[PDB]
Amino acid sequence: GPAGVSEYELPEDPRWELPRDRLVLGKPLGEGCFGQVVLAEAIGLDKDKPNRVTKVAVKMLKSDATEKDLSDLISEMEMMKMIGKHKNIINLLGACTQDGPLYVIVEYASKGNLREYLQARRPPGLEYSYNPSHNPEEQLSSKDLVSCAYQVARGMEYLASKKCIHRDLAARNVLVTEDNVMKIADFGLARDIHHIDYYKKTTNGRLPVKWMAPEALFDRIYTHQSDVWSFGVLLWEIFTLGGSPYPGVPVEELFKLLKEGHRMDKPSNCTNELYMMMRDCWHAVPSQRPTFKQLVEDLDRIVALTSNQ
Ligand SMILES: *CCC(=O)Nc1ccc2c(-c3cccc4ncc(-c5cnn(CCN6CCOCC6)c5)nc34)cn(C)c2c1
Repeated sequence: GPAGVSEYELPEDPRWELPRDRLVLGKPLGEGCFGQVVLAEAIGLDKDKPNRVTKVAVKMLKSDATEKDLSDLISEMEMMKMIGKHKNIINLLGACTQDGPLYVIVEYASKGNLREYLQARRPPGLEYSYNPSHNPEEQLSSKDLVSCAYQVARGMEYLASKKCIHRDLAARNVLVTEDNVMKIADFGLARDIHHIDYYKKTTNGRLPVKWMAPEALFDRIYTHQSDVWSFGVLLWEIFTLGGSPYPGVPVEELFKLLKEGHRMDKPSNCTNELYMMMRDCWHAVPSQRPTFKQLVEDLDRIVALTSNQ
């Protein structure tokens, strides 16, 4: 019977389609752009091991979704296919387009987003703000922190090689897996064709204008060079263990300040070398910023020289 049949033509790709009875839905992972994200166990996700279970994240479409929401979730999924797999991005694993509501299945990152992961690992004392976690975890070593940055840079280098511009690279858009692998999220989202509201917070209270390069702020120009600017902000987030950028600065003053040369001060626990890397990412002139290729090479060297003691 036609009950529950989509009015739309959802694209069935036999390489990726999973019968939804292979998903055992589990705990909520929060509200995404298009609907709930839910942890699930997938049976037989790898057709070579039909009797094994893999934990996955299931992106669903909310019941009151618009046609644009549906189109946007399909577009993200097809973009992930074209971009292909990398260790440091959230990868596509499958989809359910038949016999029920649309699900897009991606890799599960059990430790959640990087900002709250780092906040929960703040040690006491003078160099960081307080630890807000009631389940605090062991502090990371200096090498772990640089390694976090290296992994994100490696993921962005891959995405840039595939001509993918992220446009909102921030610690809240990096997720951390059970094995502490950093994975960039939301890289496949299509760009809004409408102008954005600079003063509208995200559902988690963030103001994305604080990650925008000046040419994105002023003229809405987004390039790989503006993603490098954002990476500089993400570096500052890492070495403040989840800090909020531009403390005390009202957002409507930000472009004026950046234009006059204002940049964030160095975090208390941050080498001169990594601060110089942040500042280079924040070159006013887009052509003068490093590339992700260069950032990867430099972070590789710095990781190797940085103590894990
Ligand atoms: C429109 C913008 C938007 O909503 N983006 C968005 C992107 C990704 C999202 C996830 C998500 C996706 C893929 C994998 C994944 N794995 C895990 C989690 C996750 C969420 N919360 N946790 C638990 C974190 N705690 C931390 C403390 O200790 C216990 C674990 C894991 N999320 C994803 C989910 N949402 C809502 C996304 C939105």
